[PDB]
Amino acid sequence: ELKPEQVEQLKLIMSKRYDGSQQVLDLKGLRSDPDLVAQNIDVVLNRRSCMAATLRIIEENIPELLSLNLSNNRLYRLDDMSSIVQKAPNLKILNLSGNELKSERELDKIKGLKLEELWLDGNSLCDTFRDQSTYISAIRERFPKLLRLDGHELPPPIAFDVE
Amino acid sequence: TIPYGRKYDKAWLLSMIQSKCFTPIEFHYENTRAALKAVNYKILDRENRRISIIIELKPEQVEQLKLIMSKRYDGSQQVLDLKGLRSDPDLVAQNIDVVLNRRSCMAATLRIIEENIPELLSLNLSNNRLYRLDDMSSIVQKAPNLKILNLSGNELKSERELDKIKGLKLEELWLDGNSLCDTFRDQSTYISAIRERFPKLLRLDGHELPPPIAF
Repeated sequence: ELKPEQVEQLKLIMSKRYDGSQQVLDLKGLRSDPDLVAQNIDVVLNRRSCMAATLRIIEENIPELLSLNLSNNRLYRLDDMSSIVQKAPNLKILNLSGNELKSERELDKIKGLKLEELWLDGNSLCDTFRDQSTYISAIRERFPKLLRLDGHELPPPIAFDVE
Repeated sequence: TIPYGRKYDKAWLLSMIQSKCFTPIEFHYENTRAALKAVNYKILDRENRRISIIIELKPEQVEQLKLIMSKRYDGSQQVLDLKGLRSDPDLVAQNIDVVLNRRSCMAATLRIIEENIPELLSLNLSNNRLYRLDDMSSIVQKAPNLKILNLSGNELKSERELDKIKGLKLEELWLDGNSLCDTFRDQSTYISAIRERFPKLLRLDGHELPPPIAF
């Protein structure tokens, strides 16, 4: 566990990485963060307790959060951040690229998020599909309201039962 | 402690103590030793000796927990009763200690609910010595359709503990029996405090609540 002093430091570093205007929290490669490294604080987000401390700080400080970038954090399983639907209710953009997610099922653990944009490129789960087509389906399955995927805009959801 | 307890088959010992006195406290046998202290010197061996009373989960187990939870589920009303889970007969019998006030266990349970009872409407977690509601903040994610939550008889000291689960669109709630209750002076303040976290609430501790009077 991070001592109170360290949590305050993390709080500070996250605060520096938060863009009130865009309402984006950039937690990319958090481990190798300069300030964190400088003060010898090792935040390993793919470790329960750390994702927890991080999430608590998001819950208690930027509840209105809309965009969260967790790219490049060796995240291999999303269940450790499942309570996020609870903490960042308003979240609508999530960047999970460059992590170590081997399957798209990992996404069932955060299924409650009403994501409009998501990134998964850089995850081995990617070379698990054979065509951008199946891939998009598999993913829209968890987030139907998804508007953009991996940077590319997506065709408005074709509902079969129209009239 | 129960001197010369080993000299006695837990089954008979356990049933006899109860018979005059019921659930384990992480027991173990040391050498010859193994409404309660009221049992001291009350039981008798057939040898005319009186029994003195000096006062992770491996898969197959989860399968068992999942199973007991299964028995506790009433698909008719969609209600999972996990009241006093720790002392569940079967779990006890099978030697499985499920302490819900412990993250890891609250997790395993919440996982089983997520994977097997997505439509769950009512969940009873009373008498589980819970004092930390943050171990189930993911409840909102795992039990999307929860509308009834019974937390009575636990050890929640403050209403703020509820903040960890504000997202649940509860319609009915039970806090009755928590020290947080003797923290309020009047029922009127308590009600309003609770509604802060659950504006759609309709029933609290069994009673119906007046509709909200918006201004």
